[PDB]
Amino acid sequence: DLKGPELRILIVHARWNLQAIEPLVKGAVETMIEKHDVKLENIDIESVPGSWELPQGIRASIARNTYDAVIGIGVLIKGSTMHFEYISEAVVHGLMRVGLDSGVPVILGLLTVLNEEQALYRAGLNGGHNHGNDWGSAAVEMGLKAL
Amino acid sequence: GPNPSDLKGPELRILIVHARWNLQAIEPLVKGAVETMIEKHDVKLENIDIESVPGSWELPQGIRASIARNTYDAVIGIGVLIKGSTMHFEYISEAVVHGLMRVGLDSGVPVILGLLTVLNEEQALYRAGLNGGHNHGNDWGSAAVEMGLKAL
Amino acid sequence: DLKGPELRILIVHARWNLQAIEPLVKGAVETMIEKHDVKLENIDIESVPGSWELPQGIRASIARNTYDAVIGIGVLIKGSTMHFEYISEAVVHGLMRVGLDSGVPVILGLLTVLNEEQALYRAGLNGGHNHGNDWGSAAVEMGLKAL
Amino acid sequence: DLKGPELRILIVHARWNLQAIEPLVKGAVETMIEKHDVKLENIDIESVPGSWELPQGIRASIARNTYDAVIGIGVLIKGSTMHFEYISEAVVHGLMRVGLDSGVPVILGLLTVLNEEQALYRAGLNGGHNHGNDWGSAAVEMGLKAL
Amino acid sequence: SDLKGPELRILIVHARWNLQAIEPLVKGAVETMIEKHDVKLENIDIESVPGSWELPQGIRASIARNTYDAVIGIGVLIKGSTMHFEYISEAVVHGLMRVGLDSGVPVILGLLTVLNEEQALYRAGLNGGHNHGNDWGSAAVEMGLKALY
Ligand SMILES: O=C(O)CCc1nc2c(=O)[nH]c(=O)[nH]c2n(C[C@H](O)[C@H](O)[C@H](O)CO)c1=O
Ligand SMILES: O=C(O)CCc1nc2c(=O)[nH]c(=O)[nH]c2n(C[C@H](O)[C@H](O)[C@H](O)CO)c1=O
Ligand SMILES: O=C(O)CCc1nc2c(=O)[nH]c(=O)[nH]c2n(C[C@H](O)[C@H](O)[C@H](O)CO)c1=O
Ligand SMILES: O=C(O)CCc1nc2c(=O)[nH]c(=O)[nH]c2n(C[C@H](O)[C@H](O)[C@H](O)CO)c1=O
Ligand SMILES: O=C(O)CCc1nc2c(=O)[nH]c(=O)[nH]c2n(C[C@H](O)[C@H](O)[C@H](O)CO)c1=O
Repeated sequence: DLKGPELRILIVHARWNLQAIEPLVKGAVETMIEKHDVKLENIDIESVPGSWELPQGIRASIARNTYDAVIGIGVLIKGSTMHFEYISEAVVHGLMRVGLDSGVPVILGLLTVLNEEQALYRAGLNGGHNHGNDWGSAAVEMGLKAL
Repeated sequence: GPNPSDLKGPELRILIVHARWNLQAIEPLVKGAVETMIEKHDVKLENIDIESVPGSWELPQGIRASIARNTYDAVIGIGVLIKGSTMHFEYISEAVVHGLMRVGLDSGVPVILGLLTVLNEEQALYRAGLNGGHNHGNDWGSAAVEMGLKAL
Repeated sequence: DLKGPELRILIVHARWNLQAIEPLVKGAVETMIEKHDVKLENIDIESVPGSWELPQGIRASIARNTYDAVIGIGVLIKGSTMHFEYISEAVVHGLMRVGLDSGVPVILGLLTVLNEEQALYRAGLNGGHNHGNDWGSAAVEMGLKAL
Repeated sequence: DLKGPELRILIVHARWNLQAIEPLVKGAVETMIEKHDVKLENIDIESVPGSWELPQGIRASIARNTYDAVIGIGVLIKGSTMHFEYISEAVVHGLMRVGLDSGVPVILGLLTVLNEEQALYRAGLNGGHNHGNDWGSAAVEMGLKAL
Repeated sequence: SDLKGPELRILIVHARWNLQAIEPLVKGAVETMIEKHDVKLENIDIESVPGSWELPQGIRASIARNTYDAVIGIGVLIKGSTMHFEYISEAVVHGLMRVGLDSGVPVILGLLTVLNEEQALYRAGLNGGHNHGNDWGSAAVEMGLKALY
């Protein structure tokens, strides 16, 4: 039972596919507060237009304030072009780079799905499990293991 | 779908670098991005630099050279890559996307992705606002503004 | 036929798919000790939530203490979405970066499999060969060649 | 159009699939001279064994002399193995990196084709358009815009 | 490459997986440098690592200790039942390129990424095939010389 009452957590989420995003953020937040004793005031929630802006939004923010862990949340859905494949690959490498450059743990809350249904399912709707909960716990653990 | 903001950035300086391959698709995109920033975000026509480079490959290099000279709050890279008979499409696309992300992370300047990676001309025009489609350039204009302001 | 009684080895493993993980960590440890004379107290074993946290957990750890070699262990199983493909590529690139940035050898103990059975087989179950043993020996060898 | 009489241009080309390389190099050189007023003596032409050496050859050369733009030319043809895929991806990333690290424009004159015919076609043979011409103009334009 | 490099120092790092294919490759590279380029046997260091994954790391370690004019990374990756082959191949190739560009020392790609044993042995000069190690040897010499001059 890892508890982190003094942890400061940053959550940056995109706004594309908001119906999937919200449940995810909510799940992450609730899990941190109700199961890890993270204080609501210690959780900054910011947003960016799309998943492409995620790495950049996170970099800008951890350069201004101090956080123990960050969760980047976005939802990319495969469309008719190759856009999905290239953005996904670039965003994932980007998130990894910002975390390794900064030394701050960056939790991956990015869904790269084939359709809307797959995303809602992983957001806890239609019988699925909310992955945001798993992300919230990972943030806490990684924040503590960094001291 | 997208979800842009109301935000006004009258003091923002925005740079737009676009390639010149597949111009019929490029113009509508640039125009949409410009009009949106001005008409919906109060960005000033004089505060918007527009430069061009031959193809999408030059996009990351052109942007890097330009943000080294002047000061911008946000940059929009615009290009259109269409799948051809070889594997060129795949490798250029991957390298350019990686490149744009690197330039933005190295410089700290927000780089908005206005790159279309399509299978045919039709898909490009559709995303440029023609034949009943939605002009993506608009979304890009709003993204530039939002990111420029959040970089304070 | 290399012995490394003075080597300090770090092992960071994820916790997703633990049935596959344990045998792998165990085989790596036993091999180092029993065939390479590595000392039980010279082996640190840490864990992180998932494979994504692997590169970050390793970077944080080799920045605190001094190790001669590190072994990153995790198991990624292909699911219904593209997540598997993007996390795999990013983690592998990430582990290579940490090793090249630090000068500390990073042994790849990441299994990227299509299903659970393939992972267990490579962990020594159902008639397979435990790959953790090979990773144990590789850690020792690289630890020594780094002087 | 654009004229660059004072521009210094470097051309590094591989030697695999020479029958396709030559027309490309020639077309690029002629275009720069005849349409952009670049001076023949201001154009260095070097070669490396294969496309893999391209990024390294260019890096070495631009560290020695001063150029306004570089053109990397090579031809990779898909074979029976996956070699083609991995080298292609690595070389293309390498070229972009060398250009971004140095600040010197690097023009992509790499053909990644499925067969010999596709390469000859893009080199101006069998009714096709020589791509070397486009690369020559790009080098000139980027050299000037770098001032 | 009709080039001669009698003063060149060459490093060869090879993995040990699929040794039956590795050996002919290493041997062909060495013989070619010596017999056709006048490289001196004592100027050629040969080191090994467990697998292809360790190649970039072994090379980086070595070129930080001694001085070489060119390096040849040799390894054989064969496609198996999992995705391992695809991800390791990609990471090792990027890794070798990075080590060469970071250090300024030319790195010759002697990595085979094949679908089966036969393809590897063929490219190693067996069963009527051409030994690719020879081309790598010549490439190493040429790039070493062009880095000095
Ligand atoms: O499928 C595609 O890639 C095309 C449509 C699209 N989709 C998404 C998305 O699904 N999720 C997302 O999170 N974003 C999507 N975006 C936006 C992208 O992150 C970025 O904000 C813009 O490129 C401007 O820089 C999209 O444009
Ligand atoms: O399909 C291919 O890749 C071949 C044709 C081609 N297409 C484009 C394009 O579609 N969009 C683009 O934006 N560019 C294309 N280019 C050009 C390329 O970005 C670059 O300017 C040159 O390689 C020289 O540096 C192309 O050459
Ligand atoms: O298949 C997928 O990629 C989706 C499910 C999933 N699987 C794994 C896994 O298989 N192995 C793993 O080792 N991890 C998996 N994870 C977790 C992931 O490493 C990380 O902990 C979070 O993304 C937040 O940073 C997963 O979420
Ligand atoms: O399909 C393959 O990749 C195998 C055959 C091969 N082809 C080429 C090529 O087609 N073009 C090329 O330009 N090069 C090819 N090379 C050589 C490669 O760039 C490099 O010089 C060597 O790996 C040693 O460093 C090749 O080896
Ligand atoms: O196909 C796979 O990737 C699975 C089996 C496997 N194969 C090779 C190989 O074929 N060649 C190789 O050269 N190596 C292989 N390795 C080992 C790998 O380079 C590394 O030494 C370990 O991961 C520990 O760091 C393998 O594990």
